[PDB]
Amino acid sequence: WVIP
Amino acid sequence: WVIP
Amino acid sequence: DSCIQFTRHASDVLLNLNRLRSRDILTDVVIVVSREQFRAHKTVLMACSGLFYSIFTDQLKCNLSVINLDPEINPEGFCILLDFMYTSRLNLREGNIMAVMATAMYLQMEHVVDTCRKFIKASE
Amino acid sequence: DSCIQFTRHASDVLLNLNRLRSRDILTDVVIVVSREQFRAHKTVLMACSGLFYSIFTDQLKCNLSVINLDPEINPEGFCILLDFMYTSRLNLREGNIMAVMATAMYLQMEHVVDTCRKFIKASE
Ligand SMILES: N#Cc1c(Cl)ncnc1Nc1ccc2c(c1)CC(=O)N2
Ligand SMILES: N#Cc1c(Cl)ncnc1Nc1ccc2c(c1)CC(=O)N2
Ligand SMILES: [Cl-]
Ligand SMILES: [Cl-]
Ligand SMILES: [Cl-]
Ligand SMILES: [Cl-]
Repeated sequence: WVIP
Repeated sequence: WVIP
Repeated sequence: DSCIQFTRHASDVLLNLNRLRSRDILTDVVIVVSREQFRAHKTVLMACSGLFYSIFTDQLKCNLSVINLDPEINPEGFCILLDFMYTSRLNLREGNIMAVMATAMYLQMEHVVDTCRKFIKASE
Repeated sequence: DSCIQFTRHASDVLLNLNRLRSRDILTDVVIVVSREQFRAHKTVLMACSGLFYSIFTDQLKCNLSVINLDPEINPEGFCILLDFMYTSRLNLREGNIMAVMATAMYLQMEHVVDTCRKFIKASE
């Protein structure tokens, strides 16, 4: 999971 | 396009 | 093999599937979550959820145009997960995390359940 | 928005759509290319090809279960492009490049046409  |  | 790969292909396919959903193009099922209804593509649902994969591979349920979810399922939680299925983006907030996690457990979406558990553990 | 994103989601969806295709699960069209037939999902075809997007948004053609391609289309070229649609992987070879490029032009798959042009220009 990432900060897009 | 890339070499996968 | 000796194939070449187009990096953005999978993302572009998903963007177009979401565009078709938004325009109600070739949607083939309505998911009923208490008073709310959500139109979708069976193949996308199966590709994202262990529960839908089970439902639409069933010899009788594969032909249904309406699927009614358990009355305990929160419509907003379902809406957030349906958006995630079609975009890879999860709108996870303090106010919805419990509903999102419960819905993801029911839908059998392991990666979502994982980030919800991690975000909850960080706040305790 | 304040969304989080699951990097592998789009790729995982496409992998599952290819698995459904391989098992002939919820495929809703057969593409006929001279003596050969290819089962697929209309939504995936539309999401990858300008030609299929046009065909399946047509008020009459959207309901067809069989689509016959132009007799000039090479079945192997179509097979390579259909595999690319479901995997992001293009099996581009000296022996098939002309057929692949012609098929991609017909199907309106701009990125494929682009790499074919580039690979051809490098060999002249
Ligand atoms: N459609 C399809 C499909 C196929 Cl073909 N093969 C394998 N899994 C499929 N989908 C599916 C099954 C289980 C789960 C998910 C998706 C996400 C998750 O957390 N659990
Ligand atoms: N399905 C869908 C779709 C939608 Cl909804 N919006 C916009 N394009 C869509 N698909 C589509 C149209 C044109 C082309 C491609 C795909 C690849 C390419 O080279 N040309
Ligand atoms: Cl029904
Ligand atoms: Cl997930
Ligand atoms: Cl027909
Ligand atoms: Cl393309």
